[PDB]
Amino acid sequence: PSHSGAAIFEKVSGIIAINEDVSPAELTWRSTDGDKVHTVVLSTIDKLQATPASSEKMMLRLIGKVDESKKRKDNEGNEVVPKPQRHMFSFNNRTVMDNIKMTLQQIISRYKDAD
Amino acid sequence: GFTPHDSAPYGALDMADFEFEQMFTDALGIDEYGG
Repeated sequence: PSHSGAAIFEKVSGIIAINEDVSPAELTWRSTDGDKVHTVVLSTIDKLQATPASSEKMMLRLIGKVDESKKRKDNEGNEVVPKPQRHMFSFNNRTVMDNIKMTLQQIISRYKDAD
Repeated sequence: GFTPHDSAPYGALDMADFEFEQMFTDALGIDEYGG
């Protein structure tokens, strides 16, 4: 389960599944059994934030990448990017966080290295 | 065919993300030293 684990999303007990096999490499999460779903792709998120090891909260949030230096123009010339959109969810296992964190760390690093 | 009938992204307001984002701001000291 290096790319799979159980984490609470949107404050609703559920499970996560990483799709590192796919080119775009994304993380898909669904409720424990609430016919719910939540999927995020690095293409929109280029950063992940997790808690420290000494901590016991086991949780990480992913950023929806910003164009601080990639913003687009419109007409005013200021050329700015809309307000970024990030997501945050909590874990419920020691390996679940590290297994995926170690996964996202690579993918993020991949999409972070390209830019 | 499938059009959104109900959707209010700005309907679930919560100040938890603020205090939660604080504990969620750079919580890793494995930076520097290479890339």
